[PDB]
Amino acid sequence: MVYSYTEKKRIRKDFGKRPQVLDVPYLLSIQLDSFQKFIEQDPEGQYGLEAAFRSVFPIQSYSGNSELQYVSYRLGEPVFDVQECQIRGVTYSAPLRVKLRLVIYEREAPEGTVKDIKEQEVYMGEIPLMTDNGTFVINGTERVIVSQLHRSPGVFFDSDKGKTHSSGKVLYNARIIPYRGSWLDFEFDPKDNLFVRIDRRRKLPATIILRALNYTTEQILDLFFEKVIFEIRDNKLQMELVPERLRGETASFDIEANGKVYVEKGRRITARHIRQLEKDDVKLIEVPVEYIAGKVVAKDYIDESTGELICAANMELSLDLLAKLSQSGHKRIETLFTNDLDHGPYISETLRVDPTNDRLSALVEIYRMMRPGEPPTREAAESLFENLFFSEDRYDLSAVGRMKFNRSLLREEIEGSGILSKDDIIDVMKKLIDIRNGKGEVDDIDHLGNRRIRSVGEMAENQFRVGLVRVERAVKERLSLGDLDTLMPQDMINAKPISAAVKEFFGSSQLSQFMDQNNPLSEITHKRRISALGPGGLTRERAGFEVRDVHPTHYGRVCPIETPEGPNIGLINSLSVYAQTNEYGFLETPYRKVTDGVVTDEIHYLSAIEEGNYVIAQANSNLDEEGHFVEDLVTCRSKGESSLFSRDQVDYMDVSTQQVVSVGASLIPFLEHDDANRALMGANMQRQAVPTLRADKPLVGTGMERAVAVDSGVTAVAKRGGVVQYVDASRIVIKVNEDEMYPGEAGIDIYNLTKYTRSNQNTCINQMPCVSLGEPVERGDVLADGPSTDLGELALGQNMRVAFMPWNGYNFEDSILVSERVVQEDRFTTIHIQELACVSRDTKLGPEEITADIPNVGEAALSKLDESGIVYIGAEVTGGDILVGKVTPKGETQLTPEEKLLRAIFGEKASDVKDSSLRVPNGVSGTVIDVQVFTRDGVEKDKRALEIEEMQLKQAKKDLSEELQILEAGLFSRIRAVLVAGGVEAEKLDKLPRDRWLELGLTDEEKQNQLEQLAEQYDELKHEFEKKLEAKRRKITQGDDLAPGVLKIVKVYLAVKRRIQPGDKMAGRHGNKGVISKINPIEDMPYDENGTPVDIVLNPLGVPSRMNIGQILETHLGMAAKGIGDKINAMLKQQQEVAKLREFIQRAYDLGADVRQKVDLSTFSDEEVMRLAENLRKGMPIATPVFDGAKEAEIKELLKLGDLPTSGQIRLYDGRTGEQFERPVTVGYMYMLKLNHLVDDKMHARSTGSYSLVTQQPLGGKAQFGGQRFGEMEVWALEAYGAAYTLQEMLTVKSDDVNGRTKMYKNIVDGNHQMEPGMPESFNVLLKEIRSLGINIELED
Amino acid sequence: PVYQGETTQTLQDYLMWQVELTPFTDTDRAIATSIVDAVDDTGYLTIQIEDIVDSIGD
Amino acid sequence: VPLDGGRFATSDLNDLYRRVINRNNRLKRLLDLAAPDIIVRNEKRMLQEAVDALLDNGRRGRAITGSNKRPLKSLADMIKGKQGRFRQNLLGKRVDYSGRSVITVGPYLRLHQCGLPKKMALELFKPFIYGKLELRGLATTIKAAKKMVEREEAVVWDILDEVIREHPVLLNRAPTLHRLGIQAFEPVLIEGKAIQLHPLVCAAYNADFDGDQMAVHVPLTLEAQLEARALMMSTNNILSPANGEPIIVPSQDVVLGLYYMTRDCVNAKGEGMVLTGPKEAERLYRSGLASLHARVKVRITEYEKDANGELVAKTSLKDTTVGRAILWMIVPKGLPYSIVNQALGKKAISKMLNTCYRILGLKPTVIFADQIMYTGFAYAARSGASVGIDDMVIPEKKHEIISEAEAEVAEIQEQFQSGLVTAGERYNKVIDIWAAANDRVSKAMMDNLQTETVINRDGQEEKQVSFNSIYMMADSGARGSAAQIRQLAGMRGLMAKPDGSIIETPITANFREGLNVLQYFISTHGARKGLADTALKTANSGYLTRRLVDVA
Amino acid sequence: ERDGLFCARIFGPVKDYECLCGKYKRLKHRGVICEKCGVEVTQTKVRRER
Repeated sequence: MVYSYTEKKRIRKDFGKRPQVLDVPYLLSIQLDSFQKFIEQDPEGQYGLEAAFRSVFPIQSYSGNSELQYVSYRLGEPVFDVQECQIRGVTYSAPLRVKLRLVIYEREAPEGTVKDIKEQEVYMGEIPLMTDNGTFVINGTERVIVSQLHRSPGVFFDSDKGKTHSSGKVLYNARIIPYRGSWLDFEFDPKDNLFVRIDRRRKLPATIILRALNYTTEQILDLFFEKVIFEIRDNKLQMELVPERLRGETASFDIEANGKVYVEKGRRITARHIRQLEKDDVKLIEVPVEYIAGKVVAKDYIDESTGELICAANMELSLDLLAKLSQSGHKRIETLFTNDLDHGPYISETLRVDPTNDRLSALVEIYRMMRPGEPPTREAAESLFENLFFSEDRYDLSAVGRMKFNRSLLREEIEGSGILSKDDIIDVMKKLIDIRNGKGEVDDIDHLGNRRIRSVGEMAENQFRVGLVRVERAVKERLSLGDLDTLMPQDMINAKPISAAVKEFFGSSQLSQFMDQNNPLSEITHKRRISALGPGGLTRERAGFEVRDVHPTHYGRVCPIETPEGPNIGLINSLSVYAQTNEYGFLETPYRKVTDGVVTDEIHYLSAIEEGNYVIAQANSNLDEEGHFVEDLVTCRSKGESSLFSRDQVDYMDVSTQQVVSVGASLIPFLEHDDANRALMGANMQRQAVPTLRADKPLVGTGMERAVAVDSGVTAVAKRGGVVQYVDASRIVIKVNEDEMYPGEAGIDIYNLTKYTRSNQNTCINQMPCVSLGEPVERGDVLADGPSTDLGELALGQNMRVAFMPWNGYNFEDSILVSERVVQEDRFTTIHIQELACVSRDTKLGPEEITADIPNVGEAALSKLDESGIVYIGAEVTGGDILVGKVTPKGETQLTPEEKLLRAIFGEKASDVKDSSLRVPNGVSGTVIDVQVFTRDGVEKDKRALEIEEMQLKQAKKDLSEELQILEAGLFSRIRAVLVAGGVEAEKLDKLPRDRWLELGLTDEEKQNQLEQLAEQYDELKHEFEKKLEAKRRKITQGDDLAPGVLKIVKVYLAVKRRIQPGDKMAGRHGNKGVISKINPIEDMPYDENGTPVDIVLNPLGVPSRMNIGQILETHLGMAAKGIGDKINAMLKQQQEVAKLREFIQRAYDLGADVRQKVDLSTFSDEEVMRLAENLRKGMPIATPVFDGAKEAEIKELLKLGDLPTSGQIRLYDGRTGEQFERPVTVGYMYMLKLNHLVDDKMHARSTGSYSLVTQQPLGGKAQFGGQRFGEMEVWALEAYGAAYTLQEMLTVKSDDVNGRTKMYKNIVDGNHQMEPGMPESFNVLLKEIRSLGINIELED
Repeated sequence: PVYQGETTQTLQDYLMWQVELTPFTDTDRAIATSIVDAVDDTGYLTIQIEDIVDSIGD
Repeated sequence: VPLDGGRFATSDLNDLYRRVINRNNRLKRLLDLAAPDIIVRNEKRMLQEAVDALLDNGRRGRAITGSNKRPLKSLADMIKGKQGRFRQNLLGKRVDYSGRSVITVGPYLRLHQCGLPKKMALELFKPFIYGKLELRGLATTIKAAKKMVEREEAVVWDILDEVIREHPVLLNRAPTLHRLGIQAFEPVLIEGKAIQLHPLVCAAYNADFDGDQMAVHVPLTLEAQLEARALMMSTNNILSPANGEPIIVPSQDVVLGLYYMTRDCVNAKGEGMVLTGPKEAERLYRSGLASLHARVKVRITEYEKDANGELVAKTSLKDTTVGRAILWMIVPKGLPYSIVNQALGKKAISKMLNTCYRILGLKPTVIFADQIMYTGFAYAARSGASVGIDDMVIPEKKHEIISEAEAEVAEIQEQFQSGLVTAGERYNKVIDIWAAANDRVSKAMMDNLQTETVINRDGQEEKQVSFNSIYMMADSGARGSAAQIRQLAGMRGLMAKPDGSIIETPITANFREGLNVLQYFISTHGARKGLADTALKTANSGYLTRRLVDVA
Repeated sequence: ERDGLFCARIFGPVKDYECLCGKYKRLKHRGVICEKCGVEVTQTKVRRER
């Protein structure tokens, strides 16, 4: 039945034509699921922090009899919590301490240890801990490190079709990229020449790398080429014949198979003769002599008597050699096949181009080629070649490369070494040659099986390993020099490089960026994005075009909808709602198991490759009562191409209809009724939904809005939900029941709300409570509602009554007409808490003290300041006024009489300081919420900090008091329960506890003992609380750690408030965007017989050109919901009976097909029905799935239910003339979302400001006063007009010329309106820059 | 790079700025700069008035 | 590069300088001590390399910085490339009088006006207001005028209105391919923070009213104002400089209004009667006649220019409708009556304005254009066109056509499995069959979305043109086309998205019903390809324009 | 610093009409070279033209 009593207030009418089997996951366990293994203690050193130590920590000195052993590590407790780290401005990290061991061995004795120093733990830097949901705290901010998509390490075979020489050929190449080390490639030439290009170097020669591995010429010839048979005795030339290999088009002559000739000379080839020759036993048959000239020798042969160098390897045989190989005695000279069809001579064709033939002369050529400046000395030629990609310390693949290597070569074993071997390259080249010949298929680049996502879990590990391998060198160099000496373990292990690397990775990187706090959806979308940019993958952003495209394997692993429309389109992707990371790093997707025609409730997570082997059905297929199919031929996918199959060949089936949809694109109603472009742009604009004052519920509904809101990590939940006792605007206490609590605790939980706290985009983060007083709350229920939330669900915008009609050309193309009743009703009003801050910057001449009595300033302007010089919180600071007075101590002079006289005249002003306070930026206004102040510990100041100090302390004082308060009662209660029938009265003990009157003859036995026992406990508690808060005080007044010069800062938080205006840009979920055009009064708006004028007017010209029937359906559903809500409101206002209301609600809920059941009067106690009806009296919310929403018939039925025209259109009147429109116009309440780009945040103009020192040009960006670049596209427009004079006045006079702009200003102020060209400064700068070289240039006459 | 060293005013250029706007003749403008350039930034002028007459060269 | 104060962090331009300086100093100091030949040779080689890298660090230099591996800025890279001195000395420098405000719409303006916010003013025409206050005596000095402007009193707004009375201004948009991207306008003060814009000139700037940032430049000198008034003024360039055709032609809303106000019916309210001609407007605001009343006789005065361009009047009592009769008053005298007695689509008013500019002149053409825009906005507001779920209807024979097509595909695949048809032949035959089915569905859609509105009469059936909003906004030419409407009722088609490969089974759904997940997923590839192509073609077009302009 | 980059005695002075020395710090002396430090007191604008 129904549950979640908190959600049971406003029940959403979901349709759900398809049932649900798999519950929606946490939807935000990717960053935290991968970062957890980085700190969790693993039983074996496989992954995480153990894999960073067990890998390269046990380093050994250079024969110094020293060893470094690792026992275990531990992470200390953080100094501050998540709250204080963002307030103060310090990072949130935990200290790392590890116990090491220094094993020293005595010389001249094997395995002889004298002592060990494994009794001290060393601290190696602080690792940045992770917050409750995926986020991190760095320098008071909140950053996110997006996971990066990388091709899995392994062997890849590219094609490069029609891009070699424009001749129509292809060069099948091969590449092998490891996880850490150097690369290796095998390129192919149109002239059948192989390359050994390494690390994108020059084109290397033929396969000499195999010759450098002790493999001689004959070994490679026997390996890559096979010798079938050869025999010659007394000029017989008899050889065995194989039908599969020795074939071709025709035969020259002399073809007899044991007597009777099967294939005559000069006859066509027949398969029947080949079959008859293969069936019958055929021995070695005679062959002509002309075939000897064509075939090439395989191995090296020499004469028996003479041992000269005749008959070398890789040399075609000739007739002149025949005699000289006939008398030598070589009867068996093995040869090659040399078949252009299958077994090509490509290997032999490249061996003849090798400059060297011996391994020694071969291994020295690659050394001078990889390194430009290096002489062959027989010293590094072997070591560098062995340490390049054959050493463990310089080459590794983390077993992922090994798995992909074993999988691409049809190997069964999955375990191997990180380094490469000879047989590995042998098999790689063999498969490459086979693919070139036509054995095998070309691998796919953009296939997801080859791609994998890397989160912080396997990136912070790499960063820590890189930071530790640097200190490893210092440890090695220190253990060698001065080893025989007793020292501390922390002798040379300084965690400077490790800390620097961790800081460079987390703080400022290419993947670590500020999160989008515009809305709860923005952050949950940004945490689930996937990018291909960063330190790896492709080369740059201008990489290719076929990579940034959708693939058939992108069905249920990424989102093809959510993607930007900028220069990085396609590269950015979004994870699906059911996507999940694999153990190796791949992407998996769930599917139900379908056996013997029935569907089993069990699910399996298939990967990208495994999905290609089975047959996967669709979620939109009908299902019988017994799990059977209605239609025999169901649409299913087999190998990418979907088609109809029988009910017996189906293997798997999808889970839901939103499996191909992400977390943000699933919040679009009627997605299938929208174009792929409009839905895309609507989901993109949905990320930037700016919140408002009161979030309005999405009456239309799209699905798991409650789930998205509760998983976005923006609201507060109630863990161990019991009973609520005290509610407040910033504090909520909850008394947990006896069942859901453990002993040793008071049994209360406290939640401190977050009220008006800044975000990464100056968006206020406010929270609101939900329970009033003494309401039972279950576990996991939402207690507090944050920004853009309403009763636990997500609400990005507001419901608004729209009407698609032209209105005096104000909605001409895409402008949205807005009534005046929308500004009056405080709708779409946003708060903006921007906050600047003035430093101290203590000099060396004096300490500029922030005072409250500066010079050159009236008393009226200093009437807003404090006694210590700091703007009172609550003041309505506007324009440009003093915010934080601060005078810099200027170096005072000496005697100079005038000063002496002047000084006496006034005092403490003349020759004292140089006024320079904060001053609110020219263009900022609004009340100042609160001011924070950080001071360097040890400085005798704390003027206004004391006030703040008390406040903070006070809050904590009561915070831990309540818990203790309750404890006290129990103690007395126990004493009062122990004093029962012990000669004690009621009022006597009530008047004053006093430890039960010091056990005044309660029982004269255990009574006193109990009392004593209780006394101790009571006293213990007192001391406990004392020290409990004792530490708290210390931390609060522990001081702040700033920089060097800075003395004491004081950040002030301003707080504006904007209503809407004709320059604001709003949009919807469907993609229909636009700016306002006019704010017309209420009366001008259209209306009808009843009234209620529309608030928003839209343009219907977009619907035909842009397929957005989804918004029409949304409008109709909103109209029906509002009609039902108005009927309910009327029934509540007429004070009707509860039975009629309950019947009406049940009838409005139970309408539709057998898709969902919901009935009242079975769980509600006649009191929750009125509560439910009060929450939706302004309209009840609906819910329609992504690809399983309501149908037109159901919408028309819901419209007819609400006592209104079934069509949806209605005859509207005119609010200006007063007549009626002949054509009916569609009305309803749709959902609108406010955007971030406004007009009061970008509009700026100027005429004269400050210009740069270079070429004397103004600024371009939004500085105090900046201009706009006048590009070439603008002057090209002017040259075709005749604006030569305008161009002349815009190029020099008002841009570059220094005296020119001043003279122009003078002439305009005087009223002359003339121009003097002169000469710009940019040309002079150019001449000065050209004269800096050996080039002469000067102006002549 | 960063050769955008924004410039400023402060009673030397600002003082000179006003000079142009007002109607001062060639002989007067010339003289104006002499006295507007002897104005110490701290507060008042440096040299005496008679100095200024001698540094006109008349 | 003045930093916080701790380290200056110079612009890495004097670093090469100090390197060369100290290298030459140590070389000259070593030369005086008679060093060995090898040492002095290596030192002079290092000096040569340092001097060669100082001029340019892009030839065997590979210079790095102290912070990261960034190339050191030489004296040759700051004079070339995209960012450099030759792109800061040419038209690449920022200019004052910026603008930068969101563009909105305005139906009360004319062809040579623009809504300028009062807040954007008082900062642009600042030296002008200063001079005005100085001449009016209300400003004794310059500091006084500056103080009065800073306080923003009542008098400075009147002074600004007086100054900006007849001072031309010019507008510019960031993407400006053709010369029409920069025009001039007469600024008009409007309360607000957004810049209004004429609906007809919008097509000139190629905007869609999703307002981006704009630019507003102010001519200071007299000759610049003269050039902006005589050459850059919008009332001077009406035709396109590429083909000599008018571009100020009305847009969707005006087209829709003019098409709705010009439409004949069968049995209207009070048809048949004879009208004077200027009386049709009276019965429009009352109930004695409909705008769509056909078979109505009303005389009109047609002026011709036969005798040496002299206006000769002629009356013939032509039969027309109430709407066309009312529109005729807007039509000037120098035009015949056979230009408005029609359907009046998009091309109709275009060629009407073309003929008007050809015959009657520029000023009367501009007058006719603004009046046409006014009356089109008015009739489009009075009409009340809306799009609903009932405004589109799926053909009833569509399911039968789909069943026949799938039966034909089944027969084709059966013949293929029998061994008579190969793979490629069967594939092409299935493609052709699906194309024929799509064509037949598209043809049957027009049977219901066109001339399918029967009205009761003496014959009970007349089969006049339909009055569906989807069809009236399409056929007129306002917005959309028949191919886009086809996807609304019929089938989308084959949609060969992946690498152009056609799929055997095409999408048989429409944007009104509920599409399948797989069909939407397949269709998504085409949009991803299209968006990428549109994002990529812009750079190529810009490079082509740059090269062509630089060459010619 | 003396005889270096941005130094005195070349590239114009660091101020309007005064050398780094500290004499002739006014318009009274315009085209004379100070004996203490040989820095011209011509103008500050001349620094970008030397």
